[PDB]
Amino acid sequence: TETTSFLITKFSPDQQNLIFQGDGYTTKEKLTLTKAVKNTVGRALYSSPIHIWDRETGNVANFVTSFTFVINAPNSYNVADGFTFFIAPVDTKPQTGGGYLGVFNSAEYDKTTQTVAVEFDTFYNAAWDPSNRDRHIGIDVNSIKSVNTKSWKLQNGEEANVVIAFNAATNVLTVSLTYPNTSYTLSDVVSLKDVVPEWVRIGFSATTGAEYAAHEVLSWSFHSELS
Amino acid sequence: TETTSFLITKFSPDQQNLIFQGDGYTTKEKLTLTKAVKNTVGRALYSSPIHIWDRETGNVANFVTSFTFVINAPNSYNVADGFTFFIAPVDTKPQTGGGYLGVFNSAEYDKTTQTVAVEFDTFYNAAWDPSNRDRHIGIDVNSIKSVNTKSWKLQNGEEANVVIAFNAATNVLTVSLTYPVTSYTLSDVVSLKDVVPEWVRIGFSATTGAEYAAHEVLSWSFHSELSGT
Ligand SMILES: OC[C@H]1O[C@H](Oc2c[nH]c3ccc(Br)c(Cl)c23)[C@@H](O)[C@@H](O)[C@@H]1O
Ligand SMILES: OC[C@H]1O[C@H](Oc2c[nH]c3ccc(Br)c(Cl)c23)[C@@H](O)[C@@H](O)[C@@H]1O
Ligand SMILES: [Ca+2]
Ligand SMILES: [Ca+2]
Ligand SMILES: [Mn+2]
Ligand SMILES: [Mn+2]
Repeated sequence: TETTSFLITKFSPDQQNLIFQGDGYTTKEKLTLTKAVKNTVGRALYSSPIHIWDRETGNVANFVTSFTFVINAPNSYNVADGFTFFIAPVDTKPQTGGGYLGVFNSAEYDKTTQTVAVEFDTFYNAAWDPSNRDRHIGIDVNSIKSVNTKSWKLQNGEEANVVIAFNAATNVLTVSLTYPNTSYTLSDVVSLKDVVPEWVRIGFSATTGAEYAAHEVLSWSFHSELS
Repeated sequence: TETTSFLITKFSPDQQNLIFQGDGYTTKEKLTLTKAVKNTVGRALYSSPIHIWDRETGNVANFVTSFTFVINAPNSYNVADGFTFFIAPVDTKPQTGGGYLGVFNSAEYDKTTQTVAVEFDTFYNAAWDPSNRDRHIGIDVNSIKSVNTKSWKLQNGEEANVVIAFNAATNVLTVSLTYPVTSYTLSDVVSLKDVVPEWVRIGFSATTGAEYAAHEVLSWSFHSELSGT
């Protein structure tokens, strides 16, 4: 058995178990991935590599992460681009900004990205986003074009409680988002061992483009178990 | 409802609803995929594209195929490489030979291959095959390294009756082989709609490598039903 777990109830100014990229930084109880400014990207990774699957045994990890995030849009109707929770190679680095959310580079499947992300997408990108043009939760596998999405009403400035669980027996990745004032779930079968390397880093990403909003994380826990 | 169905109880020398690739051809009322010769490949596809899933609806077809095959190994202990029933893009062509069975090119997941195969694998390839080194039935998804396998004792020269069924309610692919030891069954979830295009061709592949055997099919039926709701 190999397990990794952590809990951050409130971020500190020197959150040394996080790796920051782009504009990500911790400040005043919060993890800020971006401020409400154009054309930016912020990411933060958990410091330790996580052992998500093993090939000798072929086993995959069960894991769960929960976190509370806030999107603060100065202009409530012009919100972009969103935020994600992601699983990527250990040396992951920010990818394209804007509608690509800092985690992918194309709406086509790219095996070299080796990334699974759960996106909370505030801006309709016509080339790939769901044609109903709603903001949406999505599950992304090596592409910005989600393999499954669920429409989602953003509550500007409200705390969103997210739980993301992966069941290694069924390859099922479940997402839930809850506001204090409304609940959304979304699941899909994800063959993690075919997507991400055996070791990964996990983290958050958020971006802005021509439209913008602040993206913040208030707390984060994670637990994986690999038999 | 969109359905594709066909039955061939015995192959004819001019089987025009099959597309042949490599060494495949029909003779003496059988489909021959390879003769007992080294380093070859032979495939046969049903002619018509088959509508296996639909994006607008998200629906996946239920389907069942059943066929009888024979492996005739001149050398009973040195058998290779095996045979498959496969689902692939409409323009599918033979892929790597030998232990790759003419359907895959790697033991790592390859999205672009877009192929599901059910393998009847007679030769232990150390780089990916089950480490007990048994001959084995396998379910292969974009890789020659099966997502799931079941040890299978080959009966040389004997007719093997195969049924492959896909339950679209559960995305469960089930394989059964029966020799009329005597029966083997293997199941796994296959997310077809993530792997193959909406339109597919189905067919058989067989290969030999440094070791060899004849791989033959004696009959084939298929039926898929894709719901429109
Ligand atoms: O922030 C939302 C969007 O901003 C940009 O797209 C544009 C939306 N309106 C525009 C107007 C002009 C120009 Br130039 C651009 Cl790139 C855009 C791009 O960065 C997109 O990737 C992003 O989704
Ligand atoms: O037909 C069975 C096998 O034949 C070849 O592997 C070998 C089996 N015995 C050998 C002996 C020598 C050499 Br060189 C090779 Cl490549 C082989 C290769 O073509 C394998 O891919 C295949 O599974
Ligand atoms: Ca978007
Ligand atoms: Ca083999
Ligand atoms: Mn999206
Ligand atoms: Mn095999």
